[PDB]
Amino acid sequence: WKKQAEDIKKIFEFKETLGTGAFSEVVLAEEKATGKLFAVKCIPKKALKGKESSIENEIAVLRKIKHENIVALEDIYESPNHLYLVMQLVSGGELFDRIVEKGFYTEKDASTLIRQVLDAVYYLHRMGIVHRDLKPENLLYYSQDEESKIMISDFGLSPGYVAPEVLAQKPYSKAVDCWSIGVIAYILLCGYPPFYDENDSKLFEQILKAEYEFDSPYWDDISDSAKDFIRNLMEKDPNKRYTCEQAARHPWIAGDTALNKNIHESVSAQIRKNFAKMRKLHLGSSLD
Ligand SMILES: NC(=O)c1cnc(N2CCC[C@H](N)C2)nc1Nc1cccc(C(F)(F)F)c1
Repeated sequence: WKKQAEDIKKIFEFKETLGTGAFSEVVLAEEKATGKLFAVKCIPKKALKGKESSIENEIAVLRKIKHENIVALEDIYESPNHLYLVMQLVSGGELFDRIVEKGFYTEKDASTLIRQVLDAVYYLHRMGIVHRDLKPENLLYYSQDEESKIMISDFGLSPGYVAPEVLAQKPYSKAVDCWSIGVIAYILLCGYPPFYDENDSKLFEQILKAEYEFDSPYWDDISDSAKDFIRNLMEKDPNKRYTCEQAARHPWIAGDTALNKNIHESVSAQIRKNFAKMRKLHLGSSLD
């Protein structure tokens, strides 16, 4: 390792808050010496009182990992009261915004997104890292290009997306990441979270018992292969739950069972209900 700074503000100009959690905040910051922009995760040291050593081991591994679909941890700074994770800035745009504005959106688009997420988390699991906070807001596009890759853009060093065994207060595993990927896939195909209720206590019971359905009519035009894929990831028993490597082989990801039907109308309509907000000329540039 951690670089030392008496005043982190001598190194970075903090410009814009990007997200605030219970124990950290990510801020868009400019390296004063270079003008380069980064996403700096600011962590108060008091929040890490229970197990500083495990966080130190995790960040040390994160510094060495490198993956297409994972933000790079470029540096670690330390002040008397804070830890600063200097992350690569992903400015391509948010996942749900992109889908709403698309106009044409299919299972193949959703499968392409999940395929990248599966590969990134599989790699993380191979390196001994459990992400623990996989959710749509942590997925950002690398660039504005329509074919841009998606990127896991934040880390969960510390209820709708969390696995039942976590709610049961059972010990975490890599399997909790796989459950979360299944929840992301569910939302990508219908636009609403699999578990909801006005009463928080009844919502807890529904997640704990894994009570969800592929509700009509929203799922009527979704392929059976996609539902089978989600079922194996959103499996209550972690002993029976798909691994990332298993899910990557499923025909919905690795094969051709993902449909090309335009589901944008229903999916974007549900997203708005649940989440608050190259041109080529024929025989000219088309011949590339
Ligand atoms: N790795 C990152 O670049 C990055 C990390 N964390 C975050 N969040 C915000 C979403 C929630 C998450 N737990 C922390 N958002 C990032 N970036 C981001 C977000 C919005 C807008 C822009 C900007 F390009 F317009 F500036 C960048």
